[PDB]
Amino acid sequence: IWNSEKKEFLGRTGGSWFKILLFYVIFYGCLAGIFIGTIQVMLLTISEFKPTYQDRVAPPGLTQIPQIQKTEISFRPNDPKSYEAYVLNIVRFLEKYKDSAQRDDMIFEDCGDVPSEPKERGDFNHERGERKVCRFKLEWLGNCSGLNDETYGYKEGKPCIIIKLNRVLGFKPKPPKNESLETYPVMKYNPNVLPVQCTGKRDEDKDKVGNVEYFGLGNSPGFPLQYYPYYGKLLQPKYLQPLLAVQFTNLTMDTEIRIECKAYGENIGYSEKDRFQGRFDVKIEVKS
Amino acid sequence: DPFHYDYQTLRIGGLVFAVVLFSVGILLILS
Amino acid sequence: TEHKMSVEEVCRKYNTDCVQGLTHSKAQEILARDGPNALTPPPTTPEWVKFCRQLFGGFSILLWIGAILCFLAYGIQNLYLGIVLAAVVIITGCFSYYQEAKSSKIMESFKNMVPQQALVIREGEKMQVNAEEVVVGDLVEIKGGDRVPADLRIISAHGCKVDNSSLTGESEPQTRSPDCTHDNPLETRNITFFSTNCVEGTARGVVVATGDRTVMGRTPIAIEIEHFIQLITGVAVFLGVSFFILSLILGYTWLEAVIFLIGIIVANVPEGLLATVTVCLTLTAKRMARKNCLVKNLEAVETLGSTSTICSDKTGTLTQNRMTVAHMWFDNQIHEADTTEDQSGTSFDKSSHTWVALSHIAGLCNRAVFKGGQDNIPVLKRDVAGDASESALLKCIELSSGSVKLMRERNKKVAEIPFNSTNKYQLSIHETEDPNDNRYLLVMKGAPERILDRCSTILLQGKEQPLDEEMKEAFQNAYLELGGLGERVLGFCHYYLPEEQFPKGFAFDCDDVNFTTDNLCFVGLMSMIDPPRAAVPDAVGKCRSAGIKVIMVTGDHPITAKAIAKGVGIISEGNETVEDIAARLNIPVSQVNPRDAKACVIHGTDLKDFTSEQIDEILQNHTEIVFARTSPQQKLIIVEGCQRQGAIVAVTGDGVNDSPALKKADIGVAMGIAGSDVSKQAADMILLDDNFASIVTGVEEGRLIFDNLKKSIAYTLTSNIPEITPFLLFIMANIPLPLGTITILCIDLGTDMVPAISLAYEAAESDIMKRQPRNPRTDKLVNERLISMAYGQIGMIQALGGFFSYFVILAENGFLPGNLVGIRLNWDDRTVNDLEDSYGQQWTYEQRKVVEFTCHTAFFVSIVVVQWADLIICKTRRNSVFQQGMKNKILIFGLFEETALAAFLSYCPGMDVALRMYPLKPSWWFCAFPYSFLIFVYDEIRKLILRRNPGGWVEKETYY
Repeated sequence: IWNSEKKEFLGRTGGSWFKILLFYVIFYGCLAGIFIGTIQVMLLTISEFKPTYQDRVAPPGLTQIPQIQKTEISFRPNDPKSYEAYVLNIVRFLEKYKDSAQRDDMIFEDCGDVPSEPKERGDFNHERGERKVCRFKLEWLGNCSGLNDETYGYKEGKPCIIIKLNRVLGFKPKPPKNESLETYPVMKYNPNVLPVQCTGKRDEDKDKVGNVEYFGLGNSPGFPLQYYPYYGKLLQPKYLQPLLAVQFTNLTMDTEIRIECKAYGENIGYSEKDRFQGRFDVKIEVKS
Repeated sequence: DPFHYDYQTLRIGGLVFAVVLFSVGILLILS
Repeated sequence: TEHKMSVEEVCRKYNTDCVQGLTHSKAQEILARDGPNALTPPPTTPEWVKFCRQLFGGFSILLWIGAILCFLAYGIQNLYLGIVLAAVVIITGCFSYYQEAKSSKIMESFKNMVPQQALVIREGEKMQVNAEEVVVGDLVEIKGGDRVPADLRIISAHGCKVDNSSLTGESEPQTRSPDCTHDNPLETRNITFFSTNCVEGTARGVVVATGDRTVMGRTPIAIEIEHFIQLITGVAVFLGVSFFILSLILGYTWLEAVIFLIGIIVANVPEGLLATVTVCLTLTAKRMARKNCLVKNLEAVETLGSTSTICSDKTGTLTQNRMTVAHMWFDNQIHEADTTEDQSGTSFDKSSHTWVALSHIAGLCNRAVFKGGQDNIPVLKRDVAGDASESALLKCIELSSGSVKLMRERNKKVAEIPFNSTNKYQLSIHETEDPNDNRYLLVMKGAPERILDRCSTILLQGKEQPLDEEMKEAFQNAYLELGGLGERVLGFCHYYLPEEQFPKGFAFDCDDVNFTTDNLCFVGLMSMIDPPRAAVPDAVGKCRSAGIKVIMVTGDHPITAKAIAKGVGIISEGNETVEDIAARLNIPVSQVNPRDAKACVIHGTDLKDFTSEQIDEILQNHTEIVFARTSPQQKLIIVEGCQRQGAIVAVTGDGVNDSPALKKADIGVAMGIAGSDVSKQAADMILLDDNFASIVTGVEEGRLIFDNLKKSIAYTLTSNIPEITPFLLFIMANIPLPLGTITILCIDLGTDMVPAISLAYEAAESDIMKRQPRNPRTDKLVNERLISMAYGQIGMIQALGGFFSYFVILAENGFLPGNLVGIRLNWDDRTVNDLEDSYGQQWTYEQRKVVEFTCHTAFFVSIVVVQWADLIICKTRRNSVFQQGMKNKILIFGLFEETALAAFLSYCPGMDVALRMYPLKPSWWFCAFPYSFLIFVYDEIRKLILRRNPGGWVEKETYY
């Protein structure tokens, strides 16, 4: 703390203060040139089309598009201001699914209107150009009774829980290869789908768990398989992944309901630690 | 298939590599 | 309580004899009854209280309380926080105890390295038994400079003073006497209190109380390191709370912020730096004690590496003190002593009365009675326990005399007077062998000049002819000739008192010298050699190249002192004093310029008249100084004057009149085989042998600490930057956290705290004794050149090594380095279960964290890998690995064990749930190899340039 330590008559805690600054600039500059060199060389061994490892991406997780803070959907079907946040997220996500954006111009293609076999567009190389993606029509979701091209949870019912599967590069999901499984859809058929079901958390919750109504391609609960495998952002920009709208019609007002939606399959696997892998949970309650 | 990795084989191989190094250390100070 | 009554009723009180004492057998009957003669030590802890005094005790009890709460909270439903707190206290507690239970087992071993002796008389015979083996009955003979073994009742005092200095605390020595003076035992004269030192004189007493029923039975480095730890701990706490508040601003649920708080505090402080410093000093103290070099304090180990001057004495230290006669001068004849069992050569006549006359004086004053049964052993090798000069005189004479025991028994004594190093007189009376001349004998230990001033008539071929004016010149000529051979001449005078003036029944005294001795008769002088020790010239040569100014303080003639100093090497070849220059050109010394002479020989009496300025200029002007025939008071004079110019002086002494010198000096050196108890207890150092080659090796050992302690600090501070940099870029650059908290606990409390001990077993470098001593004021253990190397050069290279592993794993799993900046907001968001990587894939929250926790494990392994080269380059700071070798097997053990620990935490099943450590692929173990090879290559070049041009810019700003 002595004043006679910062400048006696030569300099501030050292002479000319220069041969240290020059050394570190050269030392750190040379050191930063070795870090950049090793990073660049590591990037030569990394493929530009597929990741080196994909084991950490387990069977892809299942997510619902309304981004909810605590996996809960609480609102009142009377005051409009309660559900601005819930319906604005859906509108933002579906702006890429509108028909006005899915022009061909050698990007999109008129894909099948019935669940078809997975489409192999070639090897994951640059020998071929970009890949044409199957187009998804927003009218495939719809509503039982309401407006045209509606993405709102109005006084009647609840917002359409749009269910999507996380994209995995070069992933071909396999539906269960049997009959009379844990799912019992009216239009049940093994190929070209991937069964999902939004059941209740508990037998207490399954009581008046509602009439879960699904709105997917082919009017069957699942993901059509002709949109797989995903070929990556570089090869397939503006890739329109399949959606699955779930609309709840009759549920107990002023009662917290816990809904567990699964996605059965052979490739699909579940984990006890990751609650979003293969399945997901959501709590929805409307206030009187 | 690039979606499964042979874990529980790296565990056995890695733990062997740990025992080999650990045993050599004991066989070095006692000498 | 036996001073009031007489000796005969207390001598029989213990079945003791006033002369014979007890028998050799009766001691064991009462030794096994009373027990050993020692005090009662305080009760010892059962070794488990001290273990729990560091884990649960102290300021760390809050972490134990905090650890329990986290475990219960996880039990009723967080687990990460419990393990961190549990691991911090257990690892730190079990390390601070291992390095404390190790030093204690060493520091306690010095209490028995050198025992305590006592002179006991039993069955009319004396022996040096252990002080603990003293019964409450026997007879013990205490001597000046020794300590009493037990409570005594003086039965035969001989003018002795006992310095109590323990009960009243006064340093004044009370005189002792066998006659009762006071009724109170605290102020009597018969009773000598236990645990006190007899300064002067001698006495003999009967033990009356032993053991419990007695009167008495009823460092700068550790400061600088401790100061530096507090300085760096303040920054850690300041940075910890700064990042604890900042994390809460971004929002981290208040538990992820406490885990951040522990990871910042631990990553910035050396968690075991103080424990290594304490054990390193104790390790050398044990290492220094294997060599004949014992230290009392632990501060003397800290010192003795900064020594700048050693003020040793000639007899005993630099010489064996085993003298042999080699030349004589008598009757104006030069002589050469030849010694053989057959007496070949016949260099002198063996019939003159001069030989027997000069033998009758020295042969009777030898207190060494020869052991029975050594007659078969040749009398030349028959060991004599007495004054070395008189022993050599006897060995010269005993080759001629036939019956020595009869010779000793023929004549007796009347009274003996204690000897002094300054008075230099020991007067005794012996009956003349001639029956007609009923006279007595005189013995005096004087210099030839003193006896010449005391004698006026010389003996030549029988009669005391008067001296001649040419005889004195011849005397000085022969004196210089014999002193030029490095031998000391002796002057001993024996005279016969006048028969009429000295009656046949006179009982004279001893304190008042009323003995007529001036202008007596003398024959001639005899010279004897005291050869230096085997390894003394090597030690003196080492001191010259190590910047140690060795000063020799002897007690003989200046000519002999100069000859011996030249012989050992104190006066190096190429230097000469002013008298040597004057004699070379035959010029008076008074006109000789004193600047071309770097050596001086100072007379003892001439030293008394010097002022402080004179002594100071003498010390500052000469580089090879010796002191001739000086007294230990003058030794104190040099010790006070030598350290007035900022020198760390290490003076040696054995006599009782050396305590002020041994206390004033920075280091006090005593003698284990020839030193008195007063000097042995007033000094900071005991030489197990009186070699003076063990002081220099002790200096080397004390010098080796400051090197190995510096190396073990650079290694433990290097791993600080790689443990604190990840959190800096985690917030500043907004990237996923590249280093966890238990991962920090492994780098800081693991592969850095423990392997630093292995650097304390390194050997001395090639220039340990070839550089100037360090200044204990302007040289610090931790300096700007060491922080600039650990925190700025090697710490940065290690940090980049860990960061490379962080980018390799993330890139190989999808997240290329290009789009990792700014992803921290969504990466740590628990609600974003569709985060997009660079390939378009989507990740759930718990799928990214597995990849992130794999980066944490690889960061730990990479830091371990780059610490292989960090520990190798810390072995030497001036030498090279290829010219030093991998000799110690503890450093290699540390390398092979810290790697096994790293390969166990990642690959043991179940560690991914508790410690959040995940297995890593074999390709990821080699990511830090390019940077590990860079540390070894960069430091080898730096230590190569630094050797080529000493004193350059590299040594000025990087030689830590």
